[PDB]
Amino acid sequence: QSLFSLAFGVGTQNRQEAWLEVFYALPLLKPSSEIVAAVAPILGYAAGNQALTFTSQQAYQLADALKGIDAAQSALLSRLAESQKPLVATLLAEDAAPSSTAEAYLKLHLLSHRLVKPHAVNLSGIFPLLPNVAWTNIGAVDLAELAELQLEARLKGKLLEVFSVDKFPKMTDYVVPAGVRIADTARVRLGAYIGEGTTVMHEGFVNFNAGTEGPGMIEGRVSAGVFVGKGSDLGGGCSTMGTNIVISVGEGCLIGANAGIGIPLGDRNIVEAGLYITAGTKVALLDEQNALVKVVKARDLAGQPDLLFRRNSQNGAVECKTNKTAIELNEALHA
Amino acid sequence: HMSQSLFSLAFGVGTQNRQEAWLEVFYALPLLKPSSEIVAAVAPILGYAAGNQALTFTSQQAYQLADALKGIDAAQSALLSRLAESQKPLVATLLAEDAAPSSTAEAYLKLHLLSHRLVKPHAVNLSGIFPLLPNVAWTNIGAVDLAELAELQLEARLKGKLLEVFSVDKFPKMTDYVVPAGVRIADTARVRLGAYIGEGTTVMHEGFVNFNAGTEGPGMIEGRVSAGVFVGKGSDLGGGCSTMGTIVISVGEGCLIGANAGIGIPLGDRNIVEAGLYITAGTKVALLDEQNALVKVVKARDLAGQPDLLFRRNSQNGAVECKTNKTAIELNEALHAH
Amino acid sequence: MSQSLFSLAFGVGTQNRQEAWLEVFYALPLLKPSSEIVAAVAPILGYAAGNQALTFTSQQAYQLADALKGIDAAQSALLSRLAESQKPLVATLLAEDAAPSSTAEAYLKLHLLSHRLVKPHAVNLSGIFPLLPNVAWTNIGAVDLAELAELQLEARLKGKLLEVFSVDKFPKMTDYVVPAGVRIADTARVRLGAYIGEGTTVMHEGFVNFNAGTEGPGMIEGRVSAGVFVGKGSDLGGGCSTMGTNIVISVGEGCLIGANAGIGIPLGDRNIVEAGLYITAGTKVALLDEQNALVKVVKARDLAGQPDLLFRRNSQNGAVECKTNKTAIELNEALHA
Ligand SMILES: CC(C)(COP(=O)(O)OP(=O)(O)OC[C@H]1O[C@@H](n2cnc3c(N)ncnc32)[C@H](O)[C@@H]1OP(=O)(O)O)[C@@H](O)C(=O)NCCC(=O)NCCS
Ligand SMILES: CC(C)(COP(=O)(O)OP(=O)(O)OC[C@H]1O[C@@H](n2cnc3c(N)ncnc32)[C@H](O)[C@@H]1OP(=O)(O)O)[C@@H](O)C(=O)NCCC(=O)NCCS
Ligand SMILES: CC(C)(COP(=O)(O)OP(=O)(O)OC[C@H]1O[C@@H](n2cnc3c(N)ncnc32)[C@H](O)[C@@H]1OP(=O)(O)O)[C@@H](O)C(=O)NCCC(=O)NCCS
Repeated sequence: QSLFSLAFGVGTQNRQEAWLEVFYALPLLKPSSEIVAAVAPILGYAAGNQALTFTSQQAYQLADALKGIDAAQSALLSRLAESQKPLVATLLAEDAAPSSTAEAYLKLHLLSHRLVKPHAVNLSGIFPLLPNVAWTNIGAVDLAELAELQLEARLKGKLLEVFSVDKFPKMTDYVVPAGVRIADTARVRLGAYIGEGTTVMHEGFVNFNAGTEGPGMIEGRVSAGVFVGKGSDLGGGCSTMGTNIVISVGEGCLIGANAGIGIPLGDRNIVEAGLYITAGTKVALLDEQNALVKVVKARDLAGQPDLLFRRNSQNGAVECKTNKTAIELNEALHA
Repeated sequence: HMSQSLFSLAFGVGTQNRQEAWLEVFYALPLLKPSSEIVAAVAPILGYAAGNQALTFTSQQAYQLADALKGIDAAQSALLSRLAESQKPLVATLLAEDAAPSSTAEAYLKLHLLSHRLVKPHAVNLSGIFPLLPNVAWTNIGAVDLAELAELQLEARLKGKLLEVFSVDKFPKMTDYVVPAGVRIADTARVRLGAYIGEGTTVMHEGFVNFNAGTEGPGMIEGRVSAGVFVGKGSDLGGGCSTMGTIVISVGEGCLIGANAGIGIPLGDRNIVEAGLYITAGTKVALLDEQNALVKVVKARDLAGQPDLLFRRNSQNGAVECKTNKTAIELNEALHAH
Repeated sequence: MSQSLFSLAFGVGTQNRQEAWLEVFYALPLLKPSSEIVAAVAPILGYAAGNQALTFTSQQAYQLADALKGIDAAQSALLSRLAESQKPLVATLLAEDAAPSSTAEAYLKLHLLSHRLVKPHAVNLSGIFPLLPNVAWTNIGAVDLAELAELQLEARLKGKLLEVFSVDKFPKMTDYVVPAGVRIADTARVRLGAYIGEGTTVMHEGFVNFNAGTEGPGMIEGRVSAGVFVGKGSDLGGGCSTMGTNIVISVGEGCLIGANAGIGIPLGDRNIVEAGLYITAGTKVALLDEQNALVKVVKARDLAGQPDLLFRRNSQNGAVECKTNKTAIELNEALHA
């Protein structure tokens, strides 16, 4: 049939031939049947979701087969043929729970290349498929081999720098999508979706299966599964709750420095610097005269546009200011 | 008028992309107010007529310049000798005046001046700098143009290596150009070129200092110093505190901004902000005399620049308070005197 | 009378142009090394007594590897590798856990912490700061600050970069050790001397100072200051703060410190601190019984160390409250015991 995706990767394996990591230069969403046909026989692809290793020699064949069908992929395989490191071609018939490390990595590539958006792809059971790895200046290094390599570097007056020890590498070591800034790339995980015109500042962080439509200024934390709409700004040190109700931020929102949200934010919401709006926070909802409409749980204001959340600096009450009348607010609360 | 006495000059080695756009320039020994002797020796070889200039120059010219400066400035001469061997492209940037920058090379020089501490935040004209500072991939092999990156990432992978991309931004990190004396910076990813880190300052891991910002020194920085924010002598910014971006926010001498707190106003000398409190410009504050009685309720904004304030949030009634050691008459004078 | 040592380790390190030690790396540090090891090794090193950082030669390295052949295979193998080294070697033999007296020793004690051979507060780190020189931590390793500018220039001349990722007295831990069963998202944020317990994951916003850390397991996404130890199964939410240092702050077992919150007191077991709340020691808290009636207004300091407390700020009246599943009578007894 029509495949969901395919990509030709170069990766790394440990001493026991386990896959630590795979890099895909040119992943494809819904590749053309012409490409799949030409490639399927050579790789030994029958059906379903497969991570198929292949050889330098098979690389040259595949390069030739795709000459004249897709120039881009052919030139990639031609480079892949000179590779010292092992090769995998992962071909996915369906968008399903991943079954291999190679597939898990491809699906995170699809997100970070912006082929698919957060929540558009199945990442169920990915965690056991992503091995904990030492991310170093020489690449991924298995934790069982690391101490030895660290010693040998020191003997030569050198340093094996270990900049991360984790199941997810940092995105920019695999892709930097167009029209994006990321001040400290240590803080954006492979699998993050950084929309065009987004700038993630130093205090900003974006988990996998999360990100920004773009444009936007991210200076706080976007947790797994959180997606931030168009033109929204997250101030320095702000928090977006993780972990059911998914957290999102709408369009044109402003989340203040050091503040936080545990509810989904509707469009053009503002949260005061320093304010943490928890799902069960009891909020004094105010109409456009700043008169109490009623006290509600923050959870119940989820998705409503044009709210300003603030903590009253004289009586300590968390207040939600609107430009709507009481009868309007009550209507919104019940539909 | 004829050729002047310059604002700055520096000999730099930088990096260009395939279309010869400058990504980046490194100046080892930048000069504030260089002597007329240095300029007179160098100008004819560089072809510097007047004003503010980013003049590319050759290896041969580098030797010529080293010779001309021999016996005028030993340091500069020696640098030019080294520069003459370089593989990378050279630029001499001579600025007659401190004006809005007109080139990437000039932009980079002005950020160096700040980070070498030759000038302080706000003393230098940085207007319109963003469009001169191209977005670049800062990698372990240096600056790399974004259109050239994906290719280079592939080639490293094919050799079993990694092209590490530690930052994608218009500003590189300062310490890849300068580490000024008497300074600690725990995670250097968090101090931009253009930051001024004063002697005896320590920037901890959670600390951050933008361009055109920083510390007099000494001090402990563990929160975020936004662009244009200067922190006096002996002031401490607690872990994860915030200073608001952008009128001008500053911090006086001897302040303590609590962990996870924040300021949207200039804090006068010896102010204290309680851990967890965000003092917003429009925050309504209970100003209290000694004896802790209410003087009026003011906007935090009207307390800007006042010394010896303690800011706190009453833990029993939620009121943001400013405690003072002053009478109602004293406070009246401090807030309203002409 | 020569003793039975607190610690010993063979290190390879880096010196500046004035032969001052910037840094030492210990591959396999020993806690309470056997008398058999100390006896084979001491005459070659010239160890006499006490706490000693003893430099040694490549030839001495071979001798030591030969002496420990058939006593401790691992140490012998290490010494054989050290014999090939281009960098200078030191053997640090510590008779006692005492205030450190050398850069070599200060580094060993932090190694002991990070290998998890000892726990935070179990080791004497008194006066350590003067022993740990401020160093530029680069991609080529430790560099003296007086030599750095020159090396920065030379890299630029070759179109390369001398990356300078930290300028500090403490390097990052993972450049020395990655202990088993641990995840650290951004390793710039865990210092040598951190104790990161098995099953701990330190996310990107997490930070752990020296002489601090986690029993394990747990999720650390906030700041663990020096001298702060966090019990089994406790979660520190994103950007939470743990006050620095005379009450020593600690977090008990099974606690939840919310995102952007903070503690200036020790937290007893199974405590919860609402997201965004900072609880300082002088913070006045409304202590509520299992029926949510006011029992008493107390300073948070006096609730420190009690189990099963939920700290929250009342979103309607601004009062910092502490909720419990105990009666007024049980609570008053705890405040008076
Ligand atoms: C919440 C926020 C948006 C409100 O500011 P605002 O409404 O735009 O501007 P103002 O301060 O003029 O608001 C008007 C009134 O609210 C009052 N006010 C503001 N915050 C208050 C509070 N927490 N409690 C009581 N009154 C408050 C002001 O004093 C003023 O009173 P007035 O009507 O008697 O003049 C702002 O204070 C804030 O927190 N912004 C966050 C920005 C940020 O953190 N990051 C962006 C990138 S740095
Ligand atoms: C704001 C701060 C300075 C107040 O503490 P302080 O003035 O040093 O000393 P205390 O805590 O003893 O204050 C004295 C009184 O005020 C009370 N108090 C303190 N904070 C209060 C609050 N927020 N609401 C009501 N009462 C409070 C104390 O209970 C005590 O009451 P008492 O007069 O009945 O005995 C402090 O709590 C703080 O937040 N410091 C920030 C440090 C930090 O975050 N980082 C530094 C880097 S390690
Ligand atoms: C404080 C906290 C623990 C309370 O949550 P909870 O008790 O488990 O769940 P609930 O929301 O049902 O709380 C129960 C009651 O408290 C109320 N409540 C919660 N916070 C309140 C507040 N600050 N002021 C007043 N009421 C509050 C709820 O409305 C609810 O009221 P009800 O009994 O009238 O229906 C939670 O809000 C919190 O801060 N969690 C921190 C988690 C975090 O930041 N990170 C975890 C790692 S991702």
